[PDB]
Amino acid sequence: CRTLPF
Amino acid sequence: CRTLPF
Amino acid sequence: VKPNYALKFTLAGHTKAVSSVKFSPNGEWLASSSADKLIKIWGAYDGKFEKTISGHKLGISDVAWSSDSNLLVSASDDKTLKIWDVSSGKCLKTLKGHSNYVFCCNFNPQSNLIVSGSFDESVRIWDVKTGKCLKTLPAHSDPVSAVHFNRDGSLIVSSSYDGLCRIWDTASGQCLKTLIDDNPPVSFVKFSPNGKYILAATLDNTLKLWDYSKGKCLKTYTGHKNEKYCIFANFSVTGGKWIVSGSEDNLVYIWNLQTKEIVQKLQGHTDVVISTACHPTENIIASAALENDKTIKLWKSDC
Amino acid sequence: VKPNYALKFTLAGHTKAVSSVKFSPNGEWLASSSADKLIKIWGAYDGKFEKTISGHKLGISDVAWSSDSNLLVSASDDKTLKIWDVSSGKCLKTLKGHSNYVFCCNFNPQSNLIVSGSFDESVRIWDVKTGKCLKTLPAHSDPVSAVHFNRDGSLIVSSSYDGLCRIWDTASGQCLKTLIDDNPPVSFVKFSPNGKYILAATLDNTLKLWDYSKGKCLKTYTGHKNEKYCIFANFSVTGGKWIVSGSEDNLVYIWNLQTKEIVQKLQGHTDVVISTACHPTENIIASAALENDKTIKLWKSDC
Repeated sequence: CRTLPF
Repeated sequence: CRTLPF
Repeated sequence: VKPNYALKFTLAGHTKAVSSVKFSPNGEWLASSSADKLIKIWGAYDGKFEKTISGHKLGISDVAWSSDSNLLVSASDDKTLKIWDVSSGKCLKTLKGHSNYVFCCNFNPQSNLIVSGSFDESVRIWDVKTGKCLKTLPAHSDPVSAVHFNRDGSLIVSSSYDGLCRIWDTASGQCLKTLIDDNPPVSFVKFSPNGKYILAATLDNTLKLWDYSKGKCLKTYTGHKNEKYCIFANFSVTGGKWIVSGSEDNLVYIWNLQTKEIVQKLQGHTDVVISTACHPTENIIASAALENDKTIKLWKSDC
Repeated sequence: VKPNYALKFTLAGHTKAVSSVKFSPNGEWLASSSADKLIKIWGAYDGKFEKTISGHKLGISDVAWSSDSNLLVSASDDKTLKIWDVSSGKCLKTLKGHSNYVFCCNFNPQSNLIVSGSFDESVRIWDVKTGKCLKTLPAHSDPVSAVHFNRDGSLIVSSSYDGLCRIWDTASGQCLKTLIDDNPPVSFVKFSPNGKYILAATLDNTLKLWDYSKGKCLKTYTGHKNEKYCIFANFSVTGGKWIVSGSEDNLVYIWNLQTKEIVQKLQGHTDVVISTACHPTENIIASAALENDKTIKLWKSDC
């Protein structure tokens, strides 16, 4: 899920 | 031109 | 379905016949060119006069917008095209090289090129940034009535009083095909928004939708009067899918694209409707007429 | 020599973060994918919204175009890829097989194959025409952040949070090379246009240019911020030779490929610029940003 960090 | 016939 | 275009504004100001109206790609302005040597800018939605743009020495037959709505190009009887900054009105470049009246013009989508067609029978491709002629195509054997880029800029289509319509490869200048001997002069040509069809006007009161890939006529639209002038036609795609054209009987004609039946005739002008144009997002038509009229009318529909 | 990219359009419409923008190979379209489960299509030169494409059940992390500009493929959290007819908006195929969400995708130049990478840690190669999986490559030991075909589709380069980039032979699915000093997570990789080099981003605020033959690092670009997101980078080749990348400080970064100097930063976005893309023929950049911005910006440079 590209829009989420780490 | 354009606005002249034929 | 049928539309319901109703008159909303009549725009007065040109002192001679008007030759071409075009909406800016951002939907904000309408530009008009005229035999009076002027370009005028109008608000697309209210009709309000915005500015006059001058510099040509003779009448102007065509006008066209760059894709970012910041530039105009005009084709004039003074044998030049001019590129204009719309906000300042200043002439950025004068495009010299045609040996006779310049009749028609268009940016490519990228707007790094301009194509022009002239009574000198040639099509020319010009660099917007420098104003240099990049290529001269010996396109036809009679005045060239229309030039248009397809939606990705890789094709140019041209039309001429010689009876021919030809498609050109932008990059190389080479002719890719001809859609033809007499050929009831071809007075107007442009690509469909999807690049597959070409709409062509012949001076026998006929419009035709051509499948460019197969070279076959798919639709024929009649009813209007077109024997003498190079009239602009359009696809209308914001609401119902129509064909729109001016007409020598002073009416705007709107056909159902698929069934070819007339769905509306717009009444009001008092001379030949030489030019029509369709707003890029709203169901708005601009129409413009010759010497007895000299006005631009805006029409609005709910569909 | 340094570029002068200026803002031309801001494209609003996505209702969650934007995850990927790509220009069509014919240059006429920008496609955008988003956490809002939607693909939007935009005109590359006037910014004009064209259509929304829907069908995925969860958010979309990537999108890519077939070489003829007629097909799109999307990678989604619903664990599928979908093949879209751009003209009609219809889903032509749904590509099932990944066991976790799909992060990245690309057509090969022939556009008969699709490559994909997933959190399930595998790379998959699909048949466009049938929608069937041809090969599953056990490519990595952590989420696959990027996949890319070289200039003729003979090779695939992948990257992963595991710290590696691997180069695969497409026909066999066998691994050719594994570029390895340290192993910070690799967040993006792609081939150069000539296929000789690969550009790889690691989550230590670093971009690197590798010679694929010798497996040697030729350049490092830094000064941007990249520690959390898989941000797209690009070779800009239409004017000056640049590297272009988003950044977690809400800026678009541009470097001289050769000197590695930051030659322009593009202000505007109000959240992480997760995605950038370079037009195939014009000096135009598209950028896009995460949930507190949700917009796409088109930028243009004279060089």
